[PDB]
Amino acid sequence: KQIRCNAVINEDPNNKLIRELKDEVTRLRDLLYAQGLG
Amino acid sequence: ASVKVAVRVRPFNSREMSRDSKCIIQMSGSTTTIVNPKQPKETPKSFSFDYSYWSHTSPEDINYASQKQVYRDIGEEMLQHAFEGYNVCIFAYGQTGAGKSYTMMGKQEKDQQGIIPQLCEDLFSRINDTTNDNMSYSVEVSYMEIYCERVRDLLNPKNKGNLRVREHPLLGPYVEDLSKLAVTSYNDIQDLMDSGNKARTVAATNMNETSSRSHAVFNIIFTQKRHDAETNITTEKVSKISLVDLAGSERADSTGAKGTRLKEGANINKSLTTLGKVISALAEMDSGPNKNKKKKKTDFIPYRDSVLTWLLRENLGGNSRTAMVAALSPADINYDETLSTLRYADRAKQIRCNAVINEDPNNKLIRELKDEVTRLRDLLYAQGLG
Amino acid sequence: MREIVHIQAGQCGNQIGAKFWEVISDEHGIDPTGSYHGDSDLQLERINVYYNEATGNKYVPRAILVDLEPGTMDSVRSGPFGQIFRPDNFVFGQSGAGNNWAKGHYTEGAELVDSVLDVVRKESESCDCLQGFQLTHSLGGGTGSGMGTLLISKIREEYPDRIMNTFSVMPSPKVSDTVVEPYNATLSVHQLVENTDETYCIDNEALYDICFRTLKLTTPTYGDLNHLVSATMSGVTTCLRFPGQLNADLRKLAVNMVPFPRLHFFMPGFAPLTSRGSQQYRALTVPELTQQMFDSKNMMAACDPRHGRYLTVAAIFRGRMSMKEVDEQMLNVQNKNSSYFVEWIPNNVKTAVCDIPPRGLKMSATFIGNSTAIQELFKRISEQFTAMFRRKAFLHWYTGEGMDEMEFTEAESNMNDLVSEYQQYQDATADE
Amino acid sequence: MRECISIHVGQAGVQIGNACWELYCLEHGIQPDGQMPSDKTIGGGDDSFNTFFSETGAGKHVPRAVFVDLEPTVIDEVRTGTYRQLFHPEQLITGKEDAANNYARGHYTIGKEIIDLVLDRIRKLADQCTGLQGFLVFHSFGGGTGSGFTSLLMERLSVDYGKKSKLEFSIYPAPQVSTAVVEPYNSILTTHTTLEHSDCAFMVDNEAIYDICRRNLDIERPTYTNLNRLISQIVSSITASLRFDGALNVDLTEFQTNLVPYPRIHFPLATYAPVISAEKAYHEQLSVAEITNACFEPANQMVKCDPRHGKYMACCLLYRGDVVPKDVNAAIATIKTKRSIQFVDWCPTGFKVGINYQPPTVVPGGDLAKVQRAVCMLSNTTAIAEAWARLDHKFDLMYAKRAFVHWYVGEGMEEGEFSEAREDMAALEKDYEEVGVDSVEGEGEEEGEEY
Ligand SMILES: CC(=O)O[C@H]1C(=O)[C@@]2(C)[C@H]([C@H](OC(=O)c3ccccc3)[C@]3(O)C[C@H](OC(=O)[C@H](O)[C@@H](NC(=O)c4ccccc4)c4ccccc4)C(C)=C1C3(C)C)[C@]1(OC(C)=O)CO[C@@H]1C[C@@H]2O
Ligand SMILES: Nc1nc2c(ncn2[C@@H]2O[C@H](COP(=O)(O)OP(=O)(O)OP(=O)(O)O)[C@@H](O)[C@H]2O)c(=O)[nH]1
Ligand SMILES: Nc1ncnc2c1ncn2[C@@H]1O[C@H](COP(=O)(O)OP(=O)(O)NP(=O)(O)O)[C@@H](O)[C@H]1O
Ligand SMILES: Nc1nc2c(ncn2[C@@H]2O[C@H](COP(=O)(O)OP(=O)(O)O)[C@@H](O)[C@H]2O)c(=O)[nH]1
Ligand SMILES: [Mg+2]
Ligand SMILES: [Mg+2]
Repeated sequence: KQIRCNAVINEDPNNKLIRELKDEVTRLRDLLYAQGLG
Repeated sequence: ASVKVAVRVRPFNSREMSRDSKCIIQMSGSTTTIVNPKQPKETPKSFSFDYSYWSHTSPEDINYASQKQVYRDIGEEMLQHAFEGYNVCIFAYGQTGAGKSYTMMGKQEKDQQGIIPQLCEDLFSRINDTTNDNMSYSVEVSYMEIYCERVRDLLNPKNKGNLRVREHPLLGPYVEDLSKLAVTSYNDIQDLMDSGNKARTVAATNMNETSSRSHAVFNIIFTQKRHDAETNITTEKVSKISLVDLAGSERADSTGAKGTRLKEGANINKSLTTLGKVISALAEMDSGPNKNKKKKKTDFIPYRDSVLTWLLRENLGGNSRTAMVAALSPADINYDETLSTLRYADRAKQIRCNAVINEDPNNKLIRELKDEVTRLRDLLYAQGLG
Repeated sequence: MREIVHIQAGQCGNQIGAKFWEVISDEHGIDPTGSYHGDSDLQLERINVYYNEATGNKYVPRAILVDLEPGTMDSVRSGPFGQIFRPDNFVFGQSGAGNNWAKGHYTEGAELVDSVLDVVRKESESCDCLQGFQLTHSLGGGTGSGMGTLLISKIREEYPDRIMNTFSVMPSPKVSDTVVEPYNATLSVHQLVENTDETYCIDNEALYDICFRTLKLTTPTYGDLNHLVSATMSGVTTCLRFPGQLNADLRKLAVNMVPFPRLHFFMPGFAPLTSRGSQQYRALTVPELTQQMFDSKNMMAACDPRHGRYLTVAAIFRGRMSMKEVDEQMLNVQNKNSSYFVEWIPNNVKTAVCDIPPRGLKMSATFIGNSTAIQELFKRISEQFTAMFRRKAFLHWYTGEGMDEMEFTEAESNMNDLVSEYQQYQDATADE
Repeated sequence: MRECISIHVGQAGVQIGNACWELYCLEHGIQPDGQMPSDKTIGGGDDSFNTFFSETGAGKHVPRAVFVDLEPTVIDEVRTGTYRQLFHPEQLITGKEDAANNYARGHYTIGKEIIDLVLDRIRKLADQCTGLQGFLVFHSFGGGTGSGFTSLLMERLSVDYGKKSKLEFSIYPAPQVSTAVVEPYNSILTTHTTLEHSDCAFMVDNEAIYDICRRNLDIERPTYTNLNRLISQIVSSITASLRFDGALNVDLTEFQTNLVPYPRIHFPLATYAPVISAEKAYHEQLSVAEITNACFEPANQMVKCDPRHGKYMACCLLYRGDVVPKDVNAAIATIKTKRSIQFVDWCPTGFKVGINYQPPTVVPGGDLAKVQRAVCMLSNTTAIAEAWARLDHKFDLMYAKRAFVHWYVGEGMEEGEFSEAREDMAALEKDYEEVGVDSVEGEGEEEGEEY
């Protein structure tokens, strides 16, 4: 019963931190702009 | 930032006191006045420089500048900039027998030392007192010469050959297989400096008994390490101190060169002419794009015409904080030469620079994004959203 | 007494050199066996520029033939003038470069360069007063590019005060014969811009255009292209060998053509060229030679001079003629075409006149231009280079021989800086 | 001394070798018994070209060839035929059974005890050589010996010699016609070796050659002799550059330098242009432009694949005969302006050109006309992926049910090996799909700083 394994891709620490910080910056900037504080 | 400019007038030598001994240099504060010995009616043309030093009269207190005064004015500030995380350069200029070698190196067996001795002294001091459990420092030394458009290593004399000059895409020109050595104490760099000075090519001419035959570059790579648990920047600053002693322009009639000496003089004059051309142009272009308006279309600075300007591409412009120390002779007979130096020094005042602190680009982006997150969090919290 | 050492590398260099020695031997009346059978007494007066004397009243050319594939050497020996060369100067190995610049420069040529330099030293130490060297090779190939550059570097290290000439065939836009021409051309130019005093650009496209359009040939082979090139080589150094009303050594051309050290890439040309059937209509004189000299279609580099400006030009005439007519014609060419010459060089045309023409002609002349339009050619190579270096198209062959991406990047940067330096003076204004 | 060592493995290899050595003997004036009367009549010369033949003291010429097989039949046909006195008596034929369309039987079980003799004789031939250039290995996919034993031999040669080039001519299985039920297993098993241990693999397909023979030569009922003669002409065209003089000579290293962008893409197609009958040789000019155009026609390809479905990454044109450079340049310029022929954007140059003076020869009893000009084109392109994909499908259709598998495991293999080979094949196919893609639009995404 050979079943699908799927790859074992995970996060790269530097790229992970960069992506998460960029997303957080975008979210906070959007929140500021929505309320007229940017 | 702009190129710092210092000028320094020296006393008589035997050749000048044997012949006519009338001075033409006068000085006051930060202003230097030349007077034409052939035209006493003409205006005493004057130049303004960031620093001016008068070593003509040893015992007098009328603005006399010893070796220490020059160091505290220029080298201390440049070493402070080095600790701030900036690449810095100090390079000498002028004609033959004016004081380049003395100013940069001086005489070791005296209380009259050059910029390089006192700079390494003060650096070794500052790393010694500021040493801590978490703070640490490392320093490495190298010393090269350009003899006949061929780079030679001074620290290791057994190399006996011309090294190869390469171009890193990001860091610019460099010298391959350059014997950079690690040092830990002032005795070590003293030994390296004495070995290098013994290794340099020096020959005697009529203008100078120990005229230099090759440009020389002394490079100190300095690294500060700040390691702590939280995320403290490890090996944060990496600065390069470049101390450059150039050979001086020569005239065959006064120098009396023949054979190998004349060819060495010809190569030296070629390199200095290329350097002067590069200095003039960095100047005009900057001043323009700076005053003119801001087109920035295209300006070609001929760095590649000589190896000297090629190795010093980042110091004469771009990523470095650079200072130019011009040497001046007082004798009337040398007038047509001295004015030329001053003229180029004036143009060196116009050149600008763009230096920035070094870091890993990934860590740069991470720090910048973290700062942006902190700023946005503070803004949201202040306004009642965060 | 001024004397030249001649070096040949690769197939193209060897074949051009063979044709060149045929032409020169004809000019000096040298039999293929080496004996002299001339008529004029001025043929032997300066024979020692190119030839050494040998015991049986014979003359041996001062030539060095170099390759890594033996076959080309055989094609030289089994030819009309194969026996003229001394066999000790045929330097070759085995396992040719295979169109790989790395093999020619670093791996294979590094072993044979010592032998070639030994023969060069032997030929140069017997010279009374050496003037310079001249090398014929192809930039778009293997052993030619690599070993020519290596020999040039070594010789400039050994003989810095001497002249280094170079006749290079560089890649054309349309006519392509190997897949990796841009890599070899870029690295070769990176070496040449540093280590050479003069470099004459030659393009197969321009030579085919001359053969088709001017000479009206229907089946041009490589022999005719070698013929044109060899005529140019002889025209360059005419003035060392024969008297004239106004001499011009190689150093005079170098001084008057090169304003700054890195701009020494020259566009060559020759006149007259009459197509064997229209010569009965054209009257030969200095104005006709000048008209054909500056014509765009007559240039040998496939770069239109009308797309730039002439930094400098040099014209060397051969034949009995008046200096007044020559000076007036050059002056007229300057003033009428006022927009194709820089304004910060007054009188940027050099003139030389030699008394003795070629054997079959009453008049002749050669042209050495130095213009910014040459930048176009370099730009082309750079474009192709990028198109193959972004994806690393064939890089493993070069990196297996002991190279890295650093060398490719620095060569590309040097070529781009050279292009910018030429482009600095191209546009008008600037002035005074 | 541009010397080459030929290795023929299996029935297809031996028969192609018969054709090749007939052609070589006729080109050089060598008789079937090894003597060359031309030197005796003239008094001496270079006609004993060292590329293929080694000269002894007595004047005999022994070829630099090595035949290998596990059936005595195919080479016993050669030991008693016309050319019995040409080859050295040592022919390396195992007096046992055959691999039986089984990769395992020829690689693991019976390929041993014959491999040592083969490498010993190859060593003896290589020691006689000065400036050896490479090996030319002839074999067949889908056979037992030609796949497994070629795998083992290539592995051992890559271990021993290392730097010498190893070119490979092989018969790929056709899309529709086949001569065995277990072709896909053997082909997929031997791809794993020919990918790593070879330097350049030329593939030919029998359906394509039959179509060419039917359409061009007007042969309604061809046999293997005609296909072998065509392949012999192609190999002679490849190797002519290091046997005769020419305007532009292309050695075996220039081949690999110009036609192989990356190490895993060394599978070019091959075509021969002036394939025409004697009757139709008239009513035709046979100029350079015509043959250069005919090389690019999809109908004339020797592998059943359409170049119009892919992109050309490299081309190498080798001309023979009364040819001059200007016509070659004009033909290349004409081809570059056609829209149906697409080149990858990362290869602006595209073309390698070689010219040789020696015109092609005519074999008595053949079917190709005597011509003054000829060209052989070799094209590294991406259409070849199609020729692999079909085979992959076939393999799957048998491996889902494990048909014919116990024969392979009974001879010293295990099941997982099959899977491994299949995975490798996918990777190779993926690589082609990655190299034919156009560079991303303005490869540095976009740009344009200040001024
Ligand atoms: C009536 C007559 O004499 O005929 C001419 C002739 O018809 C023309 C067309 C000749 C002729 O040249 C060609 O046809 C030709 C073909 C392909 C490539 C180059 C030339 C000529 O072949 C070439 C030959 O030239 C020479 O002999 C020069 O000295 C020349 N030497 C050689 O070509 C040469 C040939 C074989 C062996 C050694 C030398 C030379 C030129 C410059 C510098 C040194 C030497 C000449 C006078 C002619 C012919 C014979 C038809 C021309 O020759 C040159 C380049 O000087 C081509 O245009 C010129 C001008 C002439 O009018
Ligand atoms: N073009 C061509 N193909 C051939 C020839 N002989 C055999 N083949 C092909 O080879 C394939 C079979 O593999 P073989 O070469 O017979 O394998 P083998 O050499 O017999 O090895 P064993 O199977 O162990 O006997 C068939 O599909 C044929 O199409 C030939 O003479 N010319
Ligand atoms: N400010 C100064 N005060 C006292 N002595 C000085 C001063 N400047 C230079 N000298 C001396 O004057 C001479 C000239 O200085 P020196 O450094 O040799 O010039 P130089 O340019 O380095 N020599 P050269 O290599 O030919 O250019 C030396 O003997 C110095 O010691
Ligand atoms: N003018 C001329 N060009 C040639 C000749 N032979 C080859 N070439 C050019 O040289 C290039 C090939 O370079 P090649 O000589 O093979 O380089 P090498 O292998 O290092 O010797 C091609 O682009 C040709 O255009 C010739 O006889 N005359
Ligand atoms: Mg000094
Ligand atoms: Mg069989």
